[PDB]
Amino acid sequence: VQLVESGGGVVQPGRSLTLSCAASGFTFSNYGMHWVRQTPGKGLAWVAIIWYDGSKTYYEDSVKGRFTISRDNSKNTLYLQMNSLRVDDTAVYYCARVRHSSSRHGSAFDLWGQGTLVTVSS
Amino acid sequence: VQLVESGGGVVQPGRSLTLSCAASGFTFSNYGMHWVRQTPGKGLAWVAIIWYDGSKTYYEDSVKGRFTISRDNSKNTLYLQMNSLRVDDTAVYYCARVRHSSSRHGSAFDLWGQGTLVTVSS
Amino acid sequence: VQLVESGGGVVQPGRSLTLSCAASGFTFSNYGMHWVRQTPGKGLAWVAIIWYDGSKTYYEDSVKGRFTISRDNSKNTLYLQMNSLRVDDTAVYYCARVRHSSSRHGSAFDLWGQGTLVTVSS
Amino acid sequence: VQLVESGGGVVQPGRSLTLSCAASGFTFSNYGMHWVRQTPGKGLAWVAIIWYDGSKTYYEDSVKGRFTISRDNSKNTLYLQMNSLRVDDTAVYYCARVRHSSSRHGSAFDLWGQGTLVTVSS
Amino acid sequence: VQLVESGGGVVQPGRSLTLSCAASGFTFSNYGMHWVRQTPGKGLAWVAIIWYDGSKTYYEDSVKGRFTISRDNSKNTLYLQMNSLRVDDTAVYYCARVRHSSSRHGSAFDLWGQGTLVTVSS
Amino acid sequence: VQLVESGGGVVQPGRSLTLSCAASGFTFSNYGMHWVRQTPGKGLAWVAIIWYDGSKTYYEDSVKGRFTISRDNSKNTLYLQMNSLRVDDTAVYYCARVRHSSSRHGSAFDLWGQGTLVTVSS
Amino acid sequence: VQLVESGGGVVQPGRSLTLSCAASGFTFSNYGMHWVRQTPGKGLAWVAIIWYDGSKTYYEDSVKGRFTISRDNSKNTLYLQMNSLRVDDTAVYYCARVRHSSSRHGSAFDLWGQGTLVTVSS
Amino acid sequence: VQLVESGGGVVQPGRSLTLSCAASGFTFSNYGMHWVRQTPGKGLAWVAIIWYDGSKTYYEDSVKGRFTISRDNSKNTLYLQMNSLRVDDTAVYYCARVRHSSSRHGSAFDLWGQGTLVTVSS
Amino acid sequence: DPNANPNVDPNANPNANPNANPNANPNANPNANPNANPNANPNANPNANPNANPNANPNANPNANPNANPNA
Amino acid sequence: IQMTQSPSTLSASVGDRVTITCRASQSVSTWLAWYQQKPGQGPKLLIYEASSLESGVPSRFSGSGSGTEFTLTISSLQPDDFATYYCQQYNSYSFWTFGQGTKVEIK
Amino acid sequence: IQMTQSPSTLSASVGDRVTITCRASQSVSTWLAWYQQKPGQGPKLLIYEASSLESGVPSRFSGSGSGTEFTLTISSLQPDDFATYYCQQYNSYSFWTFGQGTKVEIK
Amino acid sequence: IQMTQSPSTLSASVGDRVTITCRASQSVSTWLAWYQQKPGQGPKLLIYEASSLESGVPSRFSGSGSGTEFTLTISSLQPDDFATYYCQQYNSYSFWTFGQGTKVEIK
Amino acid sequence: IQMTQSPSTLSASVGDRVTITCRASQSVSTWLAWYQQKPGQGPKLLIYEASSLESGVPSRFSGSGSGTEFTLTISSLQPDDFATYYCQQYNSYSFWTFGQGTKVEIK
Amino acid sequence: IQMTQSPSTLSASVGDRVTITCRASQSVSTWLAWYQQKPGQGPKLLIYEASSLESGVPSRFSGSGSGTEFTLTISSLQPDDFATYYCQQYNSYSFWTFGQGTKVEIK
Repeated sequence: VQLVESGGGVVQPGRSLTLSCAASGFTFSNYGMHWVRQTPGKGLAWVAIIWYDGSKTYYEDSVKGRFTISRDNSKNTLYLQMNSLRVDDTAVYYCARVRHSSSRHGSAFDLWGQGTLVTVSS
Repeated sequence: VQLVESGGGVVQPGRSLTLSCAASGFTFSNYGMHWVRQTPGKGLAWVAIIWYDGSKTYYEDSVKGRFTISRDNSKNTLYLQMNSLRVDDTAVYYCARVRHSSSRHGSAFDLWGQGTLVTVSS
Repeated sequence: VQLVESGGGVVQPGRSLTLSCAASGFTFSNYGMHWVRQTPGKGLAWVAIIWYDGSKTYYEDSVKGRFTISRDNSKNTLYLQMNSLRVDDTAVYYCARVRHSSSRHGSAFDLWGQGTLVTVSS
Repeated sequence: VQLVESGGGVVQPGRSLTLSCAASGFTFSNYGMHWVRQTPGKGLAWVAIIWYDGSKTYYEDSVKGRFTISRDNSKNTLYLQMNSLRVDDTAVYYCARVRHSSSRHGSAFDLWGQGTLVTVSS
Repeated sequence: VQLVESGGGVVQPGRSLTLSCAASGFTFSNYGMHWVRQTPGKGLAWVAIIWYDGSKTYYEDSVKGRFTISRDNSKNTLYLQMNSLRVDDTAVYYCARVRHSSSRHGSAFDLWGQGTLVTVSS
Repeated sequence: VQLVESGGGVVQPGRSLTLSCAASGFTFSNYGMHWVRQTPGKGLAWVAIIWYDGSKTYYEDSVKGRFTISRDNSKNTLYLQMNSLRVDDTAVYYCARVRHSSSRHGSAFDLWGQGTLVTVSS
Repeated sequence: VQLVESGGGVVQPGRSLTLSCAASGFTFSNYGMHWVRQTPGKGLAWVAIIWYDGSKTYYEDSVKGRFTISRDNSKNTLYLQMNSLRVDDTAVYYCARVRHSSSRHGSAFDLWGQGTLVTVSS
Repeated sequence: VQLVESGGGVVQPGRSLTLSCAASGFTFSNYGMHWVRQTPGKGLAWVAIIWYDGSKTYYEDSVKGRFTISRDNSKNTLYLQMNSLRVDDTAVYYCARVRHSSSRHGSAFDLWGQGTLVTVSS
Repeated sequence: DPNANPNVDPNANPNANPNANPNANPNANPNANPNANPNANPNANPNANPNANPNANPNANPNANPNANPNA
Repeated sequence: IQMTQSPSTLSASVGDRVTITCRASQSVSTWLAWYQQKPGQGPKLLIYEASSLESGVPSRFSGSGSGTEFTLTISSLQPDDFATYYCQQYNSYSFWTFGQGTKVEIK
Repeated sequence: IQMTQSPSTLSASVGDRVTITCRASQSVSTWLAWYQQKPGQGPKLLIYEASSLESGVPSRFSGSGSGTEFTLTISSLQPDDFATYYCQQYNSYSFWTFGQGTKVEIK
Repeated sequence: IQMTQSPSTLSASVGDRVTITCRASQSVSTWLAWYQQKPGQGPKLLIYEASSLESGVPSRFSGSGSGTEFTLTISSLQPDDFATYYCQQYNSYSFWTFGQGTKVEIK
Repeated sequence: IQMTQSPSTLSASVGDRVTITCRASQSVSTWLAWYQQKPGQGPKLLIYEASSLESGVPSRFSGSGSGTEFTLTISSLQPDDFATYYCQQYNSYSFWTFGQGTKVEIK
Repeated sequence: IQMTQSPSTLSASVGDRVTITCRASQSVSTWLAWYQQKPGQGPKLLIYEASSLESGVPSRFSGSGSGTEFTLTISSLQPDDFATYYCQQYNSYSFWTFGQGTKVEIK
């Protein structure tokens, strides 16, 4: 049960950077995933959700229209494509796997990756 | 975000007319929708509601059994089909989107179309 | 708009008999329904209530633990599984539909069935 | 019907302790429940009430801001989370079920538990 | 606990002004609240009363029909809509909370706000 | 502030007739009301009183057990259901509103209705 | 118009015996009541009076401090509890109703119960 | 329509055993099958499911990673490769065919095999 | 004064009595209120409920889907 | 809540005036409904909340009252309206209970 | 509302008549309940609304009174009815308070 | 539930203070919304829950009230605030109903 | 989702009436099935979706229920109906589980 | 829903008892989860649904609460359990929001 991020680095404001999240050891195509930011000095903040098929996605209000989350069930990977980055968006990005739940109300995020630092500065 | 109606016109009493309502620029398969009349010389009047899936539907008591409302989530389109139109039913028809509410009690109609004119006369 | 029951007959004391109630002509999943007896030589007596979901059920104090009312919105059907019948329960059983009320205090029974005769004797 | 608590033990002054109260054999989400102490050498004393939803709550004048009662209707439990315990709070804590009353003035406690001993000392 | 008003200012005679009163630190939906004037050169004078639910209101004989007191339990506020203002109504308005009382006769005004100044002049 | 009654007519002796009283322009659920006759050739005469809640009623000595008085606070109505009429009941029935008074002794009838003629004859 | 006593019997000196008195056929909440004893060989003797609310009570000098009179207007009952009964209290206890009077001085006893025999002996 | 299995027997713990399930008389490639155990002294227990093509499989939590279910549509045959058997795993293994359903929520197991014996001991 | 009319004083004030305890009445009936509207609540949230189970629905129709694309 | 009706049997002729009295053992406020059950059929609601008329009910039927005393008045009895009338109460915290039923017969 | 009971401890024999008096500091109308707590167990309801019996309680127990004077009378004390009895009041605008409780001991 | 607004016509000038009042025939709690329909267009939400502001609406508009009395207040009338303002209620078990609307004209 | 069946053993004779009760620890909607396993054979479906009948099953078998309480009713027991009956649930997001199974024996 | 925690920093030693309080601005029913993020790693689930325990987590961790008051109680603080704990809510119609994090420090 392994979940590894990638794609981090340093970019200038307004430039586009794309992340990936390679899953390992479990059926990736069976779970809905989240992306969660951690800006030091604050707690975790949610970013996007992907609905196990690509059919439904929901974003935070501050990233709507700039972040495009998509998944690839064939290679067990996620993708959070960022466009028009700002100095606000520098944080550590985590993947989250939604726990299996015997209901219709979802569940917490059991498996979290190690995160890759995204730095936006000039 | 854009919401425009169509399909209006002039028909004789007792005939059938169908309206369509194309929604664009937003996730249509997530919102419950309405139809609203505006008779000149009167206020706005509610007509029907569709429950985000086609699962549940309520009508005004004066149009029960004559109006059918149904939605096509794949094409982002509403349909209110009129049967046995009367002289009363001459008004302007608007689609109304139910606002997102962080509760179980719904919300107001935020995004309204430009409306279409339906005239019933002999 | 019709509401018809079935499942009556003659059973010996202590045996279990199950009643059904098929609803037609209206949206059945929106109404909380009741079961009402009519013992000859007595007036109508209330039996059980089902709360529009199966979430809440209340019974008359004389049938608690022997009667189980459950509904099936998928087939528009009620059920009142009667266990451990006694000679008292020989009565005609009616279905009742609770009227819509613009409040939280409930309303009277507008739609009544035709009654199925249950006889418990040796 | 049965009403059994747990979570007792010995804690030092200033620490926090949480009690639980599992209800079995009856519908728990319909009854507003209480918590009652019993200090040896003194009579019973009321502690808190929960209003059948968690919507409304009331406490004894000497435990406001130190005791928090909340209920979980999905699992049929109570929780009287005790904070800032003192040597005064050495007592046995009972649960109580409010009897059904055909009025608006409530009724007495009809179902009591066996109590858990909570000792605060150093 | 605290009780702070707002919405004051200067308006011309005959204009309409809306006052607000936000309550914090206690369960606001539990207490019936009052509005009290303070005209310099005269003692305090009562204005209205709200009955913990909005069900019952009673006004001063000189402001009946020009003042509307209403409360919102969800956002913990009070409102006193003042219509047809006159030069006499220049006074500081206070919020008051009715003390809990173990009887059917109410109690005094214990928690008072800091008051807002309403001036009507030409 | 308008008070109108209804339900008059001519009925043969021994029959049951129900009067009514409609209240508008004031909070009807705050005042206790009366019913008063005016028989031509004689002065007024009190008939019944309702105590703002339906808790207490009182009647003239000559109509006890035949006239019942009751009020619907939700619909702002009064009812004087008259049973077993005689020829002596030929009169005009008024509604009377008891004026607010700052004591424990009541006040005179301040607002009177217009009156409905009830005639009993063979 | 019926007033029935109960609760009589035989007790040893020094014990405590309580009596009951039910009223029916008239509104019990609107009348003050008396208890009157009848010792064979002696005339009627007053014992206690209840002031229509329990607000005021008065006792005979011979039973002050040992007799309690109280009424329950919700069930239309009277309660005269006798503590430390003596041999001289052997008599028949009647309930008396004070008739309506159009003054502030009261009136005679209108309705009397059949009475219950209470005897004290060794 | 027949479902016959084989490949059972007796093996020591820690070894590997392979079961088979030959289907005949129907289009085996159209059906998602199950494996079901029956241990005497206990009811049936589900084991694995195969999703009509090999895309998805789900196992009971106690056999995850030790039981590998697979199918071969060209030979109309299931395969449950068992690895690291324990004394718990002795039971009778049944194949189950999922009944055709006109929905998306599955159906019951209509066709069952004759069962095969898998015994593990030292 | 033992002798004083212990009746109700029918000529009393039958009005609303504005000075009544306007507080919350902490001793009330905290129960289910069985006679409550057992209906569909037409004004319920008709939206999408974003916080719903985004998982795989392990119990779904594993059959062949006879109405599938019969072309190339 | 014990609910009783009087008179138990009410003889009346076509075009006469009919009043049926329903008494409740406790205060049921305005929560009360009136029914009508012709022989061999199921009862049909006529009046709800003790005053309002159900849709489709003829205007002849009317009801009034509050507290514990309710009456149902038929202004003009028709040949249709000869049936057994039942009285129901549904208070706030009380369950639904029905009266014994008065039978209206031709005179 | 402070509730006190007298006597604190009374001894009675099998079949004897027992009266326990509960006195309220202020009028509690008729809202009052009597409990029974055998040692080491949880108290069980006996009488609610100061007169009515809780279902399952033998008709032996009885209670009467209103205002500020209340009593609980055991008509014929049984070998099972030797325990501590508590008095509770729940007025409309008052909170629930319990009396100290009287212990019934075998003579 | 019938909603009526007064005044039906409200003359005002630029920079004035405007209050439009909506009254509900039955208690609608806090569930109420205000719209703005310039002629020839479709109405746009301004206030929901009777107090909040829809995103993008200028801070001039504000609303207050609960129960059956409501009021929409404009702190400073602008050149483009001359349009018909409507009132809506969406209670618990009540359907959506609109008021007749008030028209604001130049003075 | 723990499934329990009661009574575990039910003695009955030919031509009698047999009802077997299946209870689910959580609400399983209407997704439930009933099986019958004669000794030494493989179980065969009887009822699916908790109400419908499998093709070819005799019309004697019938079932009803929804939520947590399910029952199976045999109108006329037959000499080939003496076998073990199992209860299965397949809820939306829950996996398939079985009850312990009741054995219907010859009286 | 704005989510807050208390205390911001908590000092404790090995073998002590630690309680961390999470308070919700709005009712979140029982939907809540507690995480634990050691420095430089990714947070790991500890408690889901605010009461149940995730598989593999030691039985030391426990939680309780419903509505707007939640607590996480550690019966025996180990040298392993010195890390920051986060409070998350996922209500019915609300999105996911986290608390500010309380750091458990060595004393």
